[PDB]
Amino acid sequence: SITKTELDGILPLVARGKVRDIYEVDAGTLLFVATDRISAYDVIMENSIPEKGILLTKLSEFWFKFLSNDVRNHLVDIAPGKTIFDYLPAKLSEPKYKTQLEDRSLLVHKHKLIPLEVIVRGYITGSAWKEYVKTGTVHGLKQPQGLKESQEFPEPIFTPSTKAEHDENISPAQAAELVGEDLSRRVAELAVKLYSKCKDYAKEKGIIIADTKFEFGIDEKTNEIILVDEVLTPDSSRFWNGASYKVGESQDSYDKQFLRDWLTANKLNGVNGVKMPQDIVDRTRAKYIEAYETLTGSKWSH
Ligand SMILES: N[C@@H](CC(=O)O)C(=O)O
Ligand SMILES: N[C@@H](CC(=O)O)C(=O)O
Ligand SMILES: N[C@@H](CC(=O)O)C(=O)O
Repeated sequence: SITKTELDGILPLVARGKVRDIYEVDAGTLLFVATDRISAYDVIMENSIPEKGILLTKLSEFWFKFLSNDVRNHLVDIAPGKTIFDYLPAKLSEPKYKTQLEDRSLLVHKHKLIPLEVIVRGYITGSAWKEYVKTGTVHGLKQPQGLKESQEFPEPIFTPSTKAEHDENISPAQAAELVGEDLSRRVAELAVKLYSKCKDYAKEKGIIIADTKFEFGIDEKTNEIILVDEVLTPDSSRFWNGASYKVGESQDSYDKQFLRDWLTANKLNGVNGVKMPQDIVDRTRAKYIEAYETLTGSKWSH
């Protein structure tokens, strides 16, 4: 596994998030390195899931292509017969660095950020369900009465959040205050379009994507909106097994239930520095491979 990248200053670090290590390539370009780190109950595990970051990078490359005629993205075009390493300083091709970067890294253009977590919900679950049970609203938005847990909304809904800085669920009106009325409306409409297309596809493959979180940027030189993070993975979305879907109850987490159940059984939920046992690592890894193969139609290792 690649847990924490160590590039010895060859590129400056921009950020280390829960999963991605982000480096600055040059004035206009970033390198997004998806590590094998995994979180549960909003803490990072001590150890990693081998090749998780490769699988999730590739899954997202699949979705960018799937959506190529629907939305611009931040990827830098890599010329035919070249690799990312041709676009990086020579030292990063040395074995000690190439091993940390190969297959899990994306070269991306910097863009003007739109500072919103653009969540679209197709189904009522998570924090939305919690709110709804108490007050009959979702992100302050009035909902129909009688929704059951995990039920589909009449139409998928834009339900923005800030970024922590935990994240705060906000209304569309607040999003308009933050980023502008016109821009927020356009972001909302686009995100719902992208979500619906991908949710429908995934459902025919057997996975219900209950919700997903996008991040967008803008081209100030055209007003165009651009995806500025990778999309539609189990880290950015709530995946459920479609065959087992049943309203009125919670769904197993497609990706993380095995891990969550182990943590819960040991009173380790929310605890930092927790090493997952090998059987939990292996099974979680296998579940990422199954997600990847199911959604992309490609084979991981054959
Ligand atoms: N999605 C993770 C959230 C986290 O632990 O950061 C979970 O399934 O519990
Ligand atoms: N590759 C373009 C985006 C696009 O092709 O739509 C860019 O990096 O800005
Ligand atoms: N109509 C918006 C502009 C935007 O789309 O950001 C406003 O100035 O509030």
